[PDB]
Amino acid sequence: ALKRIHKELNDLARDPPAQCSAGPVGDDMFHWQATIMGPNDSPYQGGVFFLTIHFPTDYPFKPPKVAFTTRIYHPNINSNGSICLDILRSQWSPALTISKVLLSICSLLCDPNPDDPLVPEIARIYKDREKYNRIAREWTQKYAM
Amino acid sequence: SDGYTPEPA
Amino acid sequence: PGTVDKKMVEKCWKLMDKVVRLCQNPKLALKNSPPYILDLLPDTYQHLRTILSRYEGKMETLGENEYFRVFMENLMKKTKQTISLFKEGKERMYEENSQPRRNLTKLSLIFSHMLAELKGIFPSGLFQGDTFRITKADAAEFWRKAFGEKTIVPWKSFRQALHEVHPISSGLEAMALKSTIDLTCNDYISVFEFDIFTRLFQPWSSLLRNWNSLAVTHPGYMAFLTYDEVKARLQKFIHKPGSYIFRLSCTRLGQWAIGYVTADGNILQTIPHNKPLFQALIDGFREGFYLFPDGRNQNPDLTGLCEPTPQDHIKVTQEQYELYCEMGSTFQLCKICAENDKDVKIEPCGHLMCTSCLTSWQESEGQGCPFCRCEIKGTEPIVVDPFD
Ligand SMILES: [Ca+2]
Ligand SMILES: [Zn+2]
Ligand SMILES: [Zn+2]
Repeated sequence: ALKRIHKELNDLARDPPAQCSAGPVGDDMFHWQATIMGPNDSPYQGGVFFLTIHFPTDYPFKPPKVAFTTRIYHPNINSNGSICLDILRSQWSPALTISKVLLSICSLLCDPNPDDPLVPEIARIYKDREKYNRIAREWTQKYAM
Repeated sequence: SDGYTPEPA
Repeated sequence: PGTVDKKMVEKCWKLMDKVVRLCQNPKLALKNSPPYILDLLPDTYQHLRTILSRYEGKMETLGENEYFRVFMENLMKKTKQTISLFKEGKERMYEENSQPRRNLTKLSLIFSHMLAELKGIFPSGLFQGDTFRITKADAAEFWRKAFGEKTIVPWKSFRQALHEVHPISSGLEAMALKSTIDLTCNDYISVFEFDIFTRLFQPWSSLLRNWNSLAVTHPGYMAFLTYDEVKARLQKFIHKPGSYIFRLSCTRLGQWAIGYVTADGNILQTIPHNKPLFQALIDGFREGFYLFPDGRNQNPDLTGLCEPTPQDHIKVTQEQYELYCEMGSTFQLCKICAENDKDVKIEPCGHLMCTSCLTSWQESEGQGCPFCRCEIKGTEPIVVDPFD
């Protein structure tokens, strides 16, 4: 629980993930801001996105609640910033670490799955590349930059 | 609800 | 046995199909709870289907697998036997009490057992029999040294082996052992059946003295009894709280299911969260829940097998230890909670953590081991000696 979140923040500093990072906001160990740099595989390249991470009292047995604070254009990301990654829901398991959730989101950022989207409009488009790349690229210019 | 119940204590 | 070809397999299909039809008779009115045959047989067919489609033109090497062969000859002898239980049963089939009906009930169970085994051996449809994980360390160790990677062995080969390790007193006690451990009633011991039995009868340390005491000399042990039959048998005792019996659980094979009559006159059944049977019995008794085995005033003393020889403490090798100084932690601590030392070992995977965490993950609806996600078929309580 509390100790686990403390081990995690500790393990995250020792060896961290590339293109991202995170840590507590203020004195509250259950709220973290996390940074995700735009992968080069992806259209968001050169962008900086921030997320909130809320650890429920059930954590590690329930997953953390992760959401994008910075606007993004994705078929798997809500305007609410809710993310559709599966290991955030059915596929979560207690030994998973925040670094893995972060990598998994970059992995999702460079390879979105439209067959299970969070945005019906961008699913249809994604599954016409030229228009989907173009707009993702632009939203990053307004919002990420 | 498979017919089994928690152990008596 | 003999080799298995598509032409044969289509025959098993018809035989299973007849049995289905014989069991859909409106006079029979089979109760729908497991084991329930109109579930078992079609699901077996289904899994048989999945298995076949996975071997394409490779049906060559599927028919030559010893386990598959023994299984088909046994599935064939078991339907033939059920179809013949109908011809010679006539109308005695529609009396819930008849000896013939009792034999159908025993067959339903054998079918559930066969299906559980099949799926233990061909989980995704592909033969996994050679890598099958025996749940108990010391039991797995016995099977490996004795039979290597074999999936299935003759009962004679099995008795000879086990005797060298766990002496069998007589011929009678061997028949009793056979009847107990051969769940598919085929005259072989699969690595799957071996697993069930040693799960049920742990600790491996004294395996027979355990099984002697929980089955051979115990009036509470009911063999090849259904959930419903356990309900029916306790009824006679519903006026006498404290009366219990226990059997194998058919839906979770390798687990015990204890039926009992409550102080208020209801019959409950419970499956002990992984723990050894004798302790659930000893505690149950001591706490007043399990008093009268099969309703008899006299209840056996199990404190004999109480403390087995303790599983040796785990000791950390310098090379392992030094890493956890680097990792900014200590080897013996639960990596789930980072709080308690690891007091528990998950089997078969091997992973260590604290019982407090394993419980919370299970109660949270979580599937399997929290690390590898593999199935949890066992738990061995343990204590670590830090390398310091
Ligand atoms: Ca057998
Ligand atoms: Zn723990
Ligand atoms: Zn594991």
